[PDB]
Amino acid sequence: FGGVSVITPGTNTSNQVAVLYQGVNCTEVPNVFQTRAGCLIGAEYVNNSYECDIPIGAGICASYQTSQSIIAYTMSLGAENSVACSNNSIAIPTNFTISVTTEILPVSMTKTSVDC
Amino acid sequence: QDSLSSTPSALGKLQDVVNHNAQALNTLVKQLSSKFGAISSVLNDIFSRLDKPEAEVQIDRLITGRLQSLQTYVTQQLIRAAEIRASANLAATKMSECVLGQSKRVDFCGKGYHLMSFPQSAPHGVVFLHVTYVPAQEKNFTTAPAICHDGKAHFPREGVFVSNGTHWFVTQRNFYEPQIITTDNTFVSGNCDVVIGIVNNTVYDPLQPEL
Amino acid sequence: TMYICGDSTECSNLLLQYGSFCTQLKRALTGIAVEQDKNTQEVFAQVKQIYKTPPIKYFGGFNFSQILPDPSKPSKRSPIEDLLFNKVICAQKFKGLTVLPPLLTDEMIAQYTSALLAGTICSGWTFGAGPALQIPFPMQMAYRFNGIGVTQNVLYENQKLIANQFNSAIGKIQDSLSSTPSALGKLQDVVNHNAQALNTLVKQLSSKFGAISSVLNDIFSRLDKPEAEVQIDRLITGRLQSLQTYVTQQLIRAAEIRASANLAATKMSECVLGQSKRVDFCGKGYHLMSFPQSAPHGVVFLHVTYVPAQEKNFTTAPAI
Ligand SMILES: *[C@@H]1O[C@H](CO)[C@@H](O)[C@H](O)[C@H]1NC(C)=O
Ligand SMILES: *[C@@H]1O[C@H](CO)[C@@H](O)[C@H](O)[C@H]1NC(C)=O
Ligand SMILES: *[C@@H]1O[C@H](CO)[C@@H](O)[C@H](O)[C@H]1NC(C)=O
Ligand SMILES: *[C@@H]1O[C@H](CO)[C@@H](O)[C@H](O)[C@H]1NC(C)=O
Ligand SMILES: *[C@@H]1O[C@H](CO)[C@@H](O)[C@H](O)[C@H]1NC(C)=O
Ligand SMILES: *[C@@H]1O[C@H](CO)[C@@H](O)[C@H](O)[C@H]1NC(C)=O
Ligand SMILES: *[C@@H]1O[C@H](CO)[C@@H](O)[C@H](O)[C@H]1NC(C)=O
Ligand SMILES: *[C@@H]1O[C@H](CO)[C@@H](O)[C@H](O)[C@H]1NC(C)=O
Ligand SMILES: *[C@@H]1O[C@H](CO)[C@@H](O)[C@H](O)[C@H]1NC(C)=O
Ligand SMILES: *[C@@H]1O[C@H](CO)[C@@H](O)[C@H](O)[C@H]1NC(C)=O
Repeated sequence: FGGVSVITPGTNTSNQVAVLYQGVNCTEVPNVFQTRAGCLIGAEYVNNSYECDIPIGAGICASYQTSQSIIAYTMSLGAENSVACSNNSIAIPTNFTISVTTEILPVSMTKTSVDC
Repeated sequence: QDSLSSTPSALGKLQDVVNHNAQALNTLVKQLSSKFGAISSVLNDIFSRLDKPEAEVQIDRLITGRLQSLQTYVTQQLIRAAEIRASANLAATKMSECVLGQSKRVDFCGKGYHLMSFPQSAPHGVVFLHVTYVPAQEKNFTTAPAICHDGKAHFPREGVFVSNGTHWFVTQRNFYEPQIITTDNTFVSGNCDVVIGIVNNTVYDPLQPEL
Repeated sequence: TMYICGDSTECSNLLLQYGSFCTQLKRALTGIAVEQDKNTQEVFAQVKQIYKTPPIKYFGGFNFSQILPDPSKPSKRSPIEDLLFNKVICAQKFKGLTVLPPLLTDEMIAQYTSALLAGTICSGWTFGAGPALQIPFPMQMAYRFNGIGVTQNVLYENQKLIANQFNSAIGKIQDSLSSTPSALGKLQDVVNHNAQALNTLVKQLSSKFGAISSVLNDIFSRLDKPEAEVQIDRLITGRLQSLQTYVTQQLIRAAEIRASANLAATKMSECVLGQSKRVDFCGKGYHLMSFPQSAPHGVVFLHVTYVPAQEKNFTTAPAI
């Protein structure tokens, strides 16, 4: 036994779905991919790497991608880069930019009252 | 303005507050249709159909079920109230430290070096605009911890020693702007024999060309 | 439904008369589960660039071999991390109580930690505010000394002493943790408290709550309907109430953990990606630098501080 979850893009874009059988083995349930979260059926697993869209678990996320289908992949953690590490040289900025970012915070709720 | 317009999800935190309270009230109303073991969800039907000694018992079931629904609602509101109080406390802190001053706390008032912030009003909350300074276009220079001159170790007062390739200069760390190494931009402490990586370079004395 | 009624049809039908409580219970637990991934997101994923650790672990006399990944280990954890992980289900599953996996696995968390360490050592705190700007380690320290009101010449003329004091101070960390079982009790407690909550919830199924029997099928087989309904009603009320209690406690605990995660995220930003001027915020003494380490269900910070010693009495005056 186990839970059954439906993975889907918004219905404003597509009506395609994929079904995850949580903690279930793909040979127990009866594009079939076995993950630690259970058996994922309907999504095509690829060896590419993207930013996480609809998270499944254990490093696996699903997304609706280009013709169009639902795919599964291991999520990217960030851009791969490398930092210079010399003992006799220093990097110094010759220019700069000014950036503006936004931050949004809740302050209050709707006030209610109940006549018991 | 374009960022907020093109990405509606930006204000999801404010919408979530509205949605959670709206759901809580709708759920509470729907519970009235429950029977909780009673023959009917309607109080009048129980009293009209059954005699006192039985009618009261099934009414007791409806009263208990409805009291527990109200208690559930209140408990959830108390927990959510705590979540909002914490958010409001943070918003008030940011107002004081980001808007009414300049912050030296990393990533507290946006990404990069904080210059200033501006508040904006919003439904059930506050929006901050954070203005920050970001370094760009860095270049590699050769460096040294000190300059050796007249047997003495010279250290920079407010900067770093660099070599554009052959000449030595002293500059500020956050923006390349090379200056001649003199005796009013360095200080002297110790000899040249205890500084690892020290290099030889003449330090200019602005008084001697005049005398 | 499974928890309360098991596979009993009569109960499953009766349960529908008590409203939407089962839906509300799922609503609350789902919200918590999602938040637990967000809490991890906020603490470790503070860098959009994943950096590779340097080829060397020894910089200007400073030995970082205890905090950087050890390539001889299959898990590629650092000596200290491996220690932290080493010190710190069917019975529950069969009752409808299951466990969901984290989105970020241990390997992924380790990669975030390595990127932060690589940045801290090779580029100081420039990678936190902007681009990673390389600097010689001894010069990074010189600036950190200026930041605490000590002239940089003090570092350069005492580089050997400082490097030695640092290296010794780090070695003592692994020994202190190894010899102090209670050191990670703070993370142990979270695990234990949640385990107890599930075990309590399961045991409550054996309670009768005034009913003739704790087993639903041992009631319908013996009692006439109107009599069984009374005994079953008691069991449903007791079991549903137990679920409500469980969820309430989980919501309260979640609030405490969220607050801790927020503090950890703040310290990452202010202790690791910069130098703090807040007293006793990044350890006792004058803060110089900090290094993150991975741990089970949490994060461990190593705080490096400057401490004055051997004071002498002098006569003073406000002016000459
Ligand atoms: C649905 O998609 C259309 C574009 O075809 C877009 O204009 C509209 O805003 C979308 N509505 C929602 C709710 O996403
Ligand atoms: C699923 O079934 C396959 C085939 O028997 C087995 O090798 C694999 O370990 C199973 N996985 C789980 C989680 O049961
Ligand atoms: C990913 O690459 C491995 C080889 O390392 C291969 O066996 C596997 O089938 C590939 N999976 C996909 C979806 O391409
Ligand atoms: C700095 O960048 C600006 C563009 O934002 C450019 O116009 C300016 O010439 C650049 N200055 C230098 C020294 O590169
Ligand atoms: C500075 O040196 C590093 C390491 O060799 C190199 O990757 C980087 O591109 C260089 N930057 C410039 C402007 O030369
Ligand atoms: C470095 O600066 C000196 C200033 O005297 C100049 O003469 C020299 O050409 C510069 N070298 C380079 C590579 O720009
Ligand atoms: C810098 O590193 C090189 C090895 O790549 C070494 O030969 C040199 O002596 C080091 N410089 C200092 C000041 O330690
Ligand atoms: C500086 O000059 C002294 C002689 O006074 C010499 O011994 C030393 O090696 C020189 N150092 C450098 C970096 O040229
Ligand atoms: C760094 O310390 C380790 C012991 O923890 C030691 O084995 C290693 O040799 C040291 N590195 C250097 C360069 O001495
Ligand atoms: C400094 O003088 C005080 C008394 O005024 C004394 O208690 C303290 O121990 C002395 N400390 C040193 C280092 O002499």
